[PDB]
Amino acid sequence: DVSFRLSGADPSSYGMFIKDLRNALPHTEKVYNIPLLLPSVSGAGRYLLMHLFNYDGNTITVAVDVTNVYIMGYLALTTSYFFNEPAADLASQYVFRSARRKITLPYSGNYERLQIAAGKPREKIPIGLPALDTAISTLLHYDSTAAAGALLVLIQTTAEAARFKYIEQQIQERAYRDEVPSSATISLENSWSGLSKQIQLAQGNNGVFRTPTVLVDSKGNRVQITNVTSNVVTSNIQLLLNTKNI
Ligand SMILES: O=c1ccn([C@@H]2O[C@H](CO)[C@@H](O)[C@H]2O)c(=O)[nH]1
Ligand SMILES: *[C@@H]1O[C@H](CO)[C@@H](O)[C@H](O)[C@H]1NC(C)=O
Repeated sequence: DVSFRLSGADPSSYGMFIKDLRNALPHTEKVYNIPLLLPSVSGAGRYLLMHLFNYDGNTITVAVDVTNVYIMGYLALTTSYFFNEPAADLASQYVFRSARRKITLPYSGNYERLQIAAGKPREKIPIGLPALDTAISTLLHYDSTAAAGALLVLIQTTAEAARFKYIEQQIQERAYRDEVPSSATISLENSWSGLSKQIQLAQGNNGVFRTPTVLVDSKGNRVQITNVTSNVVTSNIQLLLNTKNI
């Protein structure tokens, strides 16, 4: 398992949690020195538990699929909550079975569906450590509309930060003050799958992507990533989704 406490949290302790989260995801190889997530894992070993504690020390446990860093559901108090989708239903056979009741959330876990449920795009939702503390608190008591917004914060502050060092740094910059994500952040989130794929197709193609990936950079400009020498590849991305899942 991995753990993070908001009480006394700072950029360093958050860094340590995102490092622990990355190190808990298994891989048998690296592609251009980046961990390649596994094609598949069966049984309960598919799911990592993240224990998150709000500032008052209340806790939820979040279940993460180690092959794609997808949040499947979470346990709050004695009740479990799972996204409305077959992968989460499968997760519910393995994790949080000791819960006294199981609620299926009235949406699947992907950004588009969560934004609909929440009534707003994530361009308009501040993120940071304070927002993460709020999110954890929200998820302690069922409210599906509020939970959708909280899950957008949770996904971005945990999974997406694990995937990209840039997003980890963004959250670190938002340790004591929330701010809406940069367009670069949004872009990286939306391109993880594409980048993961192109980095893998690059091996066998002399480090050149078969199809370029269009990103927004720190300054707000659209740039085209064409090969593995780009900083997105050499410094930023920390985990690759296996092309077997693309
Ligand atoms: O059950 C799900 C489905 C999607 N996602 C997130 O939403 C993104 C797709 O919109 C994925 O990359 C992942 O970060 C989850 O966390 N859980
Ligand atoms: C590869 O990417 C670099 C760095 O972004 C770029 O300047 C260069 O022209 C690209 N080369 C090829 C062969 O795609």
